[PDB]
Amino acid sequence: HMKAVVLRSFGEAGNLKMETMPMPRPGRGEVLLRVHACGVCYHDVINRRGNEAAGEVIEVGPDTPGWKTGDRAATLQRMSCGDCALCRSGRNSLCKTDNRFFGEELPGGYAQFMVAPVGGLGRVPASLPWNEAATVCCTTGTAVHTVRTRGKVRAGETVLITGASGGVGLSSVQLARLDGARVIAVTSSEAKVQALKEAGADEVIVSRGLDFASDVRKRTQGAGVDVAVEIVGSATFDQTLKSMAPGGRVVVVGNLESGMVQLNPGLVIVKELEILGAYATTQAELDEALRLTATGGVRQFVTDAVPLAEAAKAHFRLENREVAGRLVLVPPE
Amino acid sequence: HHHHHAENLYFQGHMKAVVLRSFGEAGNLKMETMPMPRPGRGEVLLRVHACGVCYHDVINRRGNLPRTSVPAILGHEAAGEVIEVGPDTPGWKTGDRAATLQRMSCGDCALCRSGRNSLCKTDNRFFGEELPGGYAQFMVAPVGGLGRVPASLPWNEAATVCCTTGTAVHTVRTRGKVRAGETVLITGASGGVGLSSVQLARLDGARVIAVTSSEAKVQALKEAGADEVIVSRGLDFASDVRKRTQGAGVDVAVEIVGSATFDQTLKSMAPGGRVVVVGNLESGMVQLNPGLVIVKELEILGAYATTQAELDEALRLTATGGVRQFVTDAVPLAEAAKAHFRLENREVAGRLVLVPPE
Ligand SMILES: [Zn+2]
Ligand SMILES: [Zn+2]
Ligand SMILES: [Zn+2]
Ligand SMILES: [Zn+2]
Repeated sequence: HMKAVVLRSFGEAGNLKMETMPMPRPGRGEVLLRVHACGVCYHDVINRRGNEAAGEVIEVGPDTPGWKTGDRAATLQRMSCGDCALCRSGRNSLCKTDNRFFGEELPGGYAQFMVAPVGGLGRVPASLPWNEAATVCCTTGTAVHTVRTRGKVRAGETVLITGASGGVGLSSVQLARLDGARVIAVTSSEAKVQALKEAGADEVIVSRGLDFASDVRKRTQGAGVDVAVEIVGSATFDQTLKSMAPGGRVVVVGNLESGMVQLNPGLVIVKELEILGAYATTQAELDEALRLTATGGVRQFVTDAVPLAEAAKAHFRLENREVAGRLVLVPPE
Repeated sequence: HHHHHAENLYFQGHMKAVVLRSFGEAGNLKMETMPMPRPGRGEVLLRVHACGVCYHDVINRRGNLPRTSVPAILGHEAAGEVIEVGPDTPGWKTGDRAATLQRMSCGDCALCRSGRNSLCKTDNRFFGEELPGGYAQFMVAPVGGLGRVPASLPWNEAATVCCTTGTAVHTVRTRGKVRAGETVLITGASGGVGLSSVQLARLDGARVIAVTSSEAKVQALKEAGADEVIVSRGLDFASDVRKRTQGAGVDVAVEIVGSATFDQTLKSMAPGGRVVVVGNLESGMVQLNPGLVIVKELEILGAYATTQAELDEALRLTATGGVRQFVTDAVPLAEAAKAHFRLENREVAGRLVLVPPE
């Protein structure tokens, strides 16, 4: 047997039912994990309507060479098949052969136990506390795919980050600076200014999302930034494109839920801007994200740890924007 | 000082040229007798045999280009003959065949050194705006803004290459990087840029799917190298492409129309596809949906202007036949007003050319 939180009917935050469930058994090329912590990012609130954890390896399944008992591991969000045309090409976030996503087709991490294939796990260094390790893939893990893999930030470039207050934002500020770039952060609240500074931001602009283009210009000596991390949800797109320098790059990341944004094709044309989608974290990207966390080059900002039984209270605090940071669910022993 | 006996330089005096002395209606264009320009250091004097009429010229004529100033000689799509060179013109001699770009480029800033001449800010002078255009028998041109016309290419066809096949090279190759085997979606394929893009894509070993508004514009696009053609105003072709592509989508899309077809273009893209945006005919804004760009990791690339190398290549493609030129009517220079009227009222399908008198 095994204790877990289950959702059988979409709707309200209180529908997350603590059902006693059976323990899963790993198949060929799979492993059983004892969940020590599991983060709640707003994508789960989206899944709570109709539209990220870490633990110890206790039982290894057949055809699992690299892994043993007691090994530390953290899970991605999207499973990725091995050898397709896009995987061998490095475009693992677009594979359709194995589109399995944790918390959906594969049992989520709201359980004391869970199984995961080999390719969907990243080794967690021994230095990492479990709470912080469970919030890496959807913060720093997304930062690696956005800042490095897709955006390809280079030392000597200036990066704009809209909606910089958040899991992906604060990790993108750190990583972009760690790779030798200057960081201009845009936030909506004065309170989030000091955090962005402590995270390494060279400039922090407080804007509702319709007036910062000029300030980003004055701060770049009229040149404009080379890269933009567009974290949708703040109504900032028009000002972002105007903040770009000629040939600048805009890497779009965020949730599907946010409405359509204001696009002026003229700006893209005459400035030859590159708007790039950035989606899923790769196993290699997660391994790097976990290292950068152990290293100290990219921190985590855990607001509070919550018992797994209180999963309904977690989604409520996250639904009403009554939290600043990333909450974690700890299953009982 | 500097006395000479050259009869040809002495004859170089006055010239015929369409002059615009007040921005406004097409009728403000009037042939006049102007003094010939003199080429200076790094410049070249051209004997214009033809100048393409680009709708850009219409906007310019109305005063909607801020840096243009009356009196003005319009036109940026000129093809002519080098009759005189100034000092520091090592690659250019009298008798050479040249065609002007749209705008200049300094060649020294980081952007220029990177091949991004379209984005140069230090020298953004346009032909027919800050410096005189091709609506005339002669014009001066910095060597940096000239492309070479093969001897096998007539003037009329050459005077319409920059703003069609020239743009196609920049869009399809330099920016789009279309590779043989990919499926290419082209909107507004029936236009000047579209027709050149269709040919250039089919020439690069790619399957071309054209989307035209005209119902009976298919016989040309098909003959132009298009494997598939779709008739649509721009709101219902997305599903038709997914049907003609076995539900896979397209690898790259050449968005010439812009806002009118953009939302459907995106939905028509395969995972990891890239949209190369070059035009926005209706000047309308777009409601971009982030989810489709993210989940599929799509790329939206802008393409602007043409470089000296791209025009040399575009001109070469027309002389060889890889990308034909569809010149409707050749019009005397003195009838520039009539040309704009035709172009404004959409009463023409193809490219118009102004031929200066001898
Ligand atoms: Zn997550
Ligand atoms: Zn795959
Ligand atoms: Zn330059
Ligand atoms: Zn033009």
